[PDB]
Amino acid sequence: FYRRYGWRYWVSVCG
Amino acid sequence: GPMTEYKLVVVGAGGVGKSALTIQLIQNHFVDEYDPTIEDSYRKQVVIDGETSLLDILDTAGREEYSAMRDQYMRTGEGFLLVFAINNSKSFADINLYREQIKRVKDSDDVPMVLVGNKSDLPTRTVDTKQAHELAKSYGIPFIETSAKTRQGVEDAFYTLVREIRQYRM
Ligand SMILES: Nc1nc2c(ncn2[C@@H]2O[C@H](COP(=O)(O)OP(=O)(O)OP(=O)(O)O)[C@@H](O)[C@H]2O)c(=O)[nH]1
Ligand SMILES: [Mg+2]
Repeated sequence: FYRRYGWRYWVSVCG
Repeated sequence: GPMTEYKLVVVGAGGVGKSALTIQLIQNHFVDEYDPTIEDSYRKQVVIDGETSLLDILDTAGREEYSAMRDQYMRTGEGFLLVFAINNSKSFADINLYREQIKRVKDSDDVPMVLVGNKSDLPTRTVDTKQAHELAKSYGIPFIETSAKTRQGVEDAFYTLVREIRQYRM
């Protein structure tokens, strides 16, 4: 999972 | 033992390849573009030496205008990957300033750290391997040459940092 600076939520990056 | 969280922090001057190294470990992809970072977070469950571990990675800003954020991430961080680029001798000098600031804010001579010389795929370099090995040798920390482009040394750098944290916990 990844959360960029300023993002509210985490997104998938390992699928 | 249970799966524990390890708080890894990737530090170094702008453009040395901190994001490219993290992205390569997380999902095996090389980013050719330069997308300057302010402060990114990555979380991934991996197996290191047969032990399930949760890597919490903070990919930090190398741009000097974000220097004020360093004290907070250095206090919270558990282990540090000190990244410089082998074709950037100013980044090698800057990596020593990061090492010193980490020891000051954490107030400890033995914070878990791994010296990483990135962009080893490039045909020429301005920081010889002996210079970097000499610096890590004086501080008793591991030194690993990496290339986020070819994936050489990437897993080794992050997993050696986990092992350094495991010993520090004891
Ligand atoms: N040849 C080569 N290029 C690399 C390597 N690692 C990173 N780069 C390139 O260097 C540039 C900057 O890489 P980043 O990972 O974005 O740099 P950074 O240290 O995260 O930069 P900041 O976020 O501004 O601190 C990009 O164009 C990458 O493709 C590597 O090992 N080899
Ligand atoms: Mg970056």
